[PDB]
Amino acid sequence: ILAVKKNPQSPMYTQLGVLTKGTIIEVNVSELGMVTAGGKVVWGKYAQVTNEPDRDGCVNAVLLV
Amino acid sequence: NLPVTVEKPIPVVYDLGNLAAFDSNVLDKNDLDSSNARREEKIKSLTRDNVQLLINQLLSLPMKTTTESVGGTGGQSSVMTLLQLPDPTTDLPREKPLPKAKAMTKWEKFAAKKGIKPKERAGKMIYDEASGEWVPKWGYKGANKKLDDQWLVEVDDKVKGTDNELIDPRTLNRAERKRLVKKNEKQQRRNMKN
Amino acid sequence: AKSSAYSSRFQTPFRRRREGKTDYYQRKRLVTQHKAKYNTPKYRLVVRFTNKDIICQIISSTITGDVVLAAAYSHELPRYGITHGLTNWAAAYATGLLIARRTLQKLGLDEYELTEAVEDGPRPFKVFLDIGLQRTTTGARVFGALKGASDGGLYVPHSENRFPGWDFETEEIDPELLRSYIFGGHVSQYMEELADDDEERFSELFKGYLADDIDADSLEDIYTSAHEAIRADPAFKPTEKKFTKEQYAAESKKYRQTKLSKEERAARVA
Amino acid sequence: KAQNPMRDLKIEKLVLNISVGESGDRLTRASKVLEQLSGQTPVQSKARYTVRTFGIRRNEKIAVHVTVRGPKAEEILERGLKVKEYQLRDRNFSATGNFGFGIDEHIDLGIKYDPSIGIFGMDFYVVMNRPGARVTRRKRCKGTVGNSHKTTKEDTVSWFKQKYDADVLDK
Amino acid sequence: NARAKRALVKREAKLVENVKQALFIPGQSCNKNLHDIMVDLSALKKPDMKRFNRKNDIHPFEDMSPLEFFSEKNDCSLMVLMTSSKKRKNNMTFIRTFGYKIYDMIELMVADNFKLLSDFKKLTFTVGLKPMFTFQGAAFDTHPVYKQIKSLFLDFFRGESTDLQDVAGLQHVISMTIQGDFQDGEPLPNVLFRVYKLKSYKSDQGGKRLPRIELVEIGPRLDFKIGRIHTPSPDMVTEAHKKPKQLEMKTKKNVELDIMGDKLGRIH
Amino acid sequence: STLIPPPSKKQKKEAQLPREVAIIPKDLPNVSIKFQALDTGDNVGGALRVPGAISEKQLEELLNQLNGTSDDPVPYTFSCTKTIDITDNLYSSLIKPGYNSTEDQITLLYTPRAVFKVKPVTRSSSAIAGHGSTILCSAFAPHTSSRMVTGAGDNTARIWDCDTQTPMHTLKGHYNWVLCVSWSPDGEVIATGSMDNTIRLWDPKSGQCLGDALRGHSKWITSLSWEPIHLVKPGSKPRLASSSKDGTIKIWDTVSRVCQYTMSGHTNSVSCVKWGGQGLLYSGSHDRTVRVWDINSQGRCINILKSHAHWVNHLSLSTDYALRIGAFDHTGKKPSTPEEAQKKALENYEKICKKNGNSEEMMVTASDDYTMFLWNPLKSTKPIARMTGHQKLVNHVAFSPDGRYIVSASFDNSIKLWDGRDGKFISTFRGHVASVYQVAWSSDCRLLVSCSKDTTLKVWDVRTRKLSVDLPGHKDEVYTVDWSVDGKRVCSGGKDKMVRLWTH
RNA sequence: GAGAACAGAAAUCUCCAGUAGAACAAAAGGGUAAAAGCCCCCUUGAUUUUGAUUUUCAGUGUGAAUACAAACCAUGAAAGU
RNA sequence: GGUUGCGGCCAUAUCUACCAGAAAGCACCGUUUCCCGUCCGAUCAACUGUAGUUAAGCUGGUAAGAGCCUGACCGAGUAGUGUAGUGGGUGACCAUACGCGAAACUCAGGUGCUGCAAUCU
Repeated sequence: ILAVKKNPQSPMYTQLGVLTKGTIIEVNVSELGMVTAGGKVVWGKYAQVTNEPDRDGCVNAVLLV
Repeated sequence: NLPVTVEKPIPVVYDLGNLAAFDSNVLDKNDLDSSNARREEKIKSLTRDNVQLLINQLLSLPMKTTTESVGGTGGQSSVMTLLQLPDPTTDLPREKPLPKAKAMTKWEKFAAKKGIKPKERAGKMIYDEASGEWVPKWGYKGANKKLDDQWLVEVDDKVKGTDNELIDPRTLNRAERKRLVKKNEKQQRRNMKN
Repeated sequence: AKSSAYSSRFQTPFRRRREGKTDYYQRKRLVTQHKAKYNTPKYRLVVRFTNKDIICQIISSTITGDVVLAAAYSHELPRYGITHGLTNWAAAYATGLLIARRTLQKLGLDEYELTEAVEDGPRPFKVFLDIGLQRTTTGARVFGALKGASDGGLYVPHSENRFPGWDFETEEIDPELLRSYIFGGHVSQYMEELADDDEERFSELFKGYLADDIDADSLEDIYTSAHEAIRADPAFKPTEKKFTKEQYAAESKKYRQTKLSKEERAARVA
Repeated sequence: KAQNPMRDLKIEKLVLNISVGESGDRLTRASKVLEQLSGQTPVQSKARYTVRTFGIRRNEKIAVHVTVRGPKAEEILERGLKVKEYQLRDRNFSATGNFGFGIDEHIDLGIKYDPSIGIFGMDFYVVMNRPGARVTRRKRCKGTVGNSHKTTKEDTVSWFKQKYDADVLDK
Repeated sequence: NARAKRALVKREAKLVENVKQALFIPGQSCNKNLHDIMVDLSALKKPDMKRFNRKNDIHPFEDMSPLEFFSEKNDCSLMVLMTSSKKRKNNMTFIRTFGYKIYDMIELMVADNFKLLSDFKKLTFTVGLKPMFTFQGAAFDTHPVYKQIKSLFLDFFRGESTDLQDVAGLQHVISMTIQGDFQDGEPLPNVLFRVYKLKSYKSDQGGKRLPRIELVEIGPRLDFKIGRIHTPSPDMVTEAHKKPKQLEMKTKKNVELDIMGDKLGRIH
Repeated sequence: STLIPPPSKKQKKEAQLPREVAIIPKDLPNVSIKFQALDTGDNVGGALRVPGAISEKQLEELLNQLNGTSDDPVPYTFSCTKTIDITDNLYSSLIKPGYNSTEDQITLLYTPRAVFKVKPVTRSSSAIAGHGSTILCSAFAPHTSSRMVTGAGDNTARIWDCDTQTPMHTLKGHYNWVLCVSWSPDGEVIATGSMDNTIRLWDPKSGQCLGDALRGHSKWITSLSWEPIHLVKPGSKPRLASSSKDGTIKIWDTVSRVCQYTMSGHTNSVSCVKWGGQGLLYSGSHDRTVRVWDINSQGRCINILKSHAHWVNHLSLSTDYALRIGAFDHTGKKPSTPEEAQKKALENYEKICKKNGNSEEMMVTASDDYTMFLWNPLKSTKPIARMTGHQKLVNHVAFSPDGRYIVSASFDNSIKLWDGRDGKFISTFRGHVASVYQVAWSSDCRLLVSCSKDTTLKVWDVRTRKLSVDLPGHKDEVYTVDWSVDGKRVCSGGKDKMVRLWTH
């Protein structure tokens, strides 16, 4: 995890870094091997948390493409 | 195969940022006077020596190479090798003074006193709950102007007892909006005068 | 009745704007404007069409007037084997190919500058297309010359939405139609349709094809052999000038009007 | 000079203009009659100012016109001449070799009348030029026409007399 | 209106300045020699150059207001007034302005033994590439007047600065040389302004990485006699030479940035 | 975008300090050198003293004189032993860092190089459409760079004109994906092996199918090989070898359009078959073995090489470039007669096979056990060497056209460069961020092109062992890449259904 | 200025002359004419997001604003803007 | 020397009425299947240079034409403007030495020079 971009509950929870369902996070995508049209290597993108880590003990997210 | 190494009693100093070379050696006016036939050759030879030394320094500079192909942003392609010029040494006057800082406004001083941190400005879209749409909160097709196009408005009971009872509530809201905007402009003008 | 106030206040344009053939708003951006600040020199591939000739020149702007690096004209096409249709799309393509191959041979890129002291191998030659006051339309002979230069080997930055066969809806090209246009498929199709439909039109237009006994099925072959000949020997042979310069000058001044002296003018006045 | 075949006067264009004033169903009918008279889609006109007397507002539709070039212009011109029985004034010809006239009813030209269409008139205008007139219209090296080569009123009258053999009334 | 605001922002001050623009103004007395020399100098300056055509009754050493007016209108910080007189024949006045007010002025006269750009009839450099400079003479580094001349001409023909240079764009050198050394209390020697185009050859002694350079004169060749001087005030000098310091990282003791980009601190 | 750190104030000050010029001293004394060949190690001239400011070309002229070929020089390169190449002059290359004193002798090893020079490809010449499904395979014509053949998943092959970057012929005989394409080494016929277990031959000039398809394989064609021109007797055409998933190698006579042999030793899918220049065929299969068959002995298995612990994915021979090129060259001249074609092909093959005493043909095998094995099957059946270091499977392996280097492309996003004689590791090329599918050499062996899963091509310089130019432009994964014989064009193709032609 | 039915001093169409005498912002002592004016096509992203860099707000300072830059983004055949 | 493509200086080049233009080039000029755009193949786009023409385009020359430009040892170092030696003078004001310094008017004149490439009876 690189950063917490937007916790939909509140910007206060965003700045506290709360990871709940629907939170937008920044993830390191280096091992996926993505290249832009200009030849740059992508190593950071956004994802949305899709579960409740307080209930299942882990963070699940879907990449935003 | 003439040499490329130039001998000088006083070393030439260089400003490789501006591509300039300065030599402060003894110049004899007998060979540079207008009465001499070799003045042009003399000037050309000394300029040639100074330019040769300058070129030697420029080719001794470190070089930047890239691997990106043509057709992208940047202007340097893989086959090209550029020189890295140092910052210019010679100090020259600017054409205008530096931008002085804007003085702190009344609002900014009030925020500093009362501990108001500046807002995030995430975006200009808001969710209108009575519909299912994300609409701009201001501007062109902004949500601040929906009352003007609202089909039906209930007249507030406080408007009774006044002469403003008969006027359109949409017109009253537009007048209030313009009054607020002009007040904001007046406050900006006051901060400008201060 | 133009008044003397008008004659005094008149502010003439440039000479090239007065005889309108040059776009200065375009030329300033072609010459003085740079993408980066590296002082990289720029070259223009100027492409021009008369009623009977296609002209391609490679020019660099200088402070004393711009200088031609290499030029090619379509009256050299009979040397490479094209005797008809010197102003069509295929001729423009052949001229672009010829100027590219000639330039590559002159610069020695394909079989002591200060750049040779820093770099190991030479750069590709980059030119920018100059079209002048011509319309940018989908399927134009200027872009045919552009395609020919690009295939010949000059790096000319371009997109492909003006080539013939570009579908306006789906942003894609039709390469088979592009090849047919390169080899004059539209001309040959017109010729065959003329022969089928209007015999008098077929006799009048494409009269040279019959006079030289050229089939409609040999256009592709003669264009192919022309391209092969161009790639083989792109060097420029001057036309053998039958007369000499002083003879040309003397016979020209024989018809050119002579000035009359000031005393003679006073005589004719008096 | 005059015997050169490039000094013959030809038809530049025939422009038919119908100015109705008020936009609406009558304007649509005028577009229909122009379109079926010419075989081409006509073009409407925009307002240039606003006058209360004319009942014309800003940015409205007032007129339509059709430009016809070539043998179709010759055909419509000769049908108009047959309706006008081959008599034009001296005053109709303008000083730059161009001339026009008004047709009050379109029925006489031969087009069948219909109940819903109504009755419409039009302004015929004809432009004449000698060969080489495209110089002022081409994009590159737009240049002026010659002093001897420019069309004149006497020349278009003489060409009319040679072509249609119709007298030109002074009065 | 948006284009107007863009022009205003272009005109306003900034931390990293644009290329200085130069305005060439004919005076009340003008000559064809002045026109040709101005054309050559504008071709050397271009495309950061603008030229007037009508005559203006301007005297720099009597009044400054019309010059400041033209500078503020044209957003030009460099001015070149061409004038003629019996006392000042072919007199070119170089003006540098700071904040639309007169920073400094030098007044030179061109001697008769000058040749234009069209005299030499040789191939010249491509339009709009920054030149090299050479300054021959110790007075350029010591004397106030030649310091002013050197700074003015560097500022005038420097053009856009860069940290990367394409080697193919190195063509021409501007040389300012002093016509012989001098001492105190004497007439000031004239400054010679020459333009050369570079040619390079294999040297066979410095390897393939160091070539032999040769020069070919382009023109114009000019001989400037230093007529008149108008120096700036010391406070104006400090104001004009203030650096921003907003853009550079501040120097902090015992704090370094290594090659990998990690901020490190050293203890003792 | 993440950026490199800016220079500090001290670094800017040291940059402003005036630069030193790397100059050659004029009183630099003469230095003793000993010439020695890289392949043979023959000391020529003994210890001779040369001026310390000697240049590469003057040293090369001296060497040509001492070997006696002053009329006909061949350009060489020089190395010193850490192996350091002599770039500009001996003083700058060796003396200037001071690693060896002048009084000490220097053993200079000379290696012959290619006379012609290939420019790196730097830009996409064109993006050509026409295929309706994913492009699977591509090859250039051996005689010219103007003709390219590409097989895709829309059951078709395509012959492209590279001159105008336009399609020329569409070949629509097959019923399934065209898995492999190959051009005849005399440049006359195109063989396409398909997913429907069929091999079809095509005339390229007319774009036509020669008769009917060759049948006999029960599984899809995996690889094709041609009989070498120098082995083919004049007046006759080469035979075609084909491999398939069913584990057999079938040999086809195209003159009579029949099948002569079906070698059948393997037990699993045959990955590849290569027809060598000494009358042998080398077959690699998923049964972890490499089989050496002799065509002169009625198609019998001579050898079984067993050293891989997993599937063999690819193999490459030292003479593969010469065998594929036949009698043609980097100039692409067409011989007058089949006799002269056979003799020139024989000489071109011999210039790489027979050297350093005796003729050898090294083979390299790239496997799923993350390794490669280097063999010399004519002399020994045990492996000459084992190359390890890759972290994932070695998908592609290629010998350099002169047979001095081996390049291995792996699924660990890396390429590795090895010695082609003894198989010792030299360098690692990094820069692909996804698995590298395959690789290709230039004709002069200085440049290498690789295609990846990361939708990019990359051109590498071998002598500096560093990335030369990265080429993006493909929208999707790239499966096949090739470099022309004359070195003028590079073709690539993959999932974007677009054939990309790249030039200098 | 010549003409063209209703239609005259002002409704619509055509030709010629037309240094801008029209319309844009500004107050030039030289702003803009194959435009900076009029119409058309494409873009609704313009409050993007990265930064060991400038300035400021602590108890939430690897956060947010702010300055500057870069990667991008829009458009165009392209130079480029 | 004419002409064509690309330019510098942007009226000595501009505006108006005349005649000349051998050849080449330029242009007018013929067609509307194809790429393409309009009310209209007029402009633009494409094809043939095949039917013709130097009438226009373009170049040159002509005019006590308009306009415009350049040299002056021409005004002149003049008008005009600032210091000043205690220069007189209780007074509006004036010669003087050092600087800075025009234009009107007059004579002599003119109505394009040119860089790069290609072609030319």
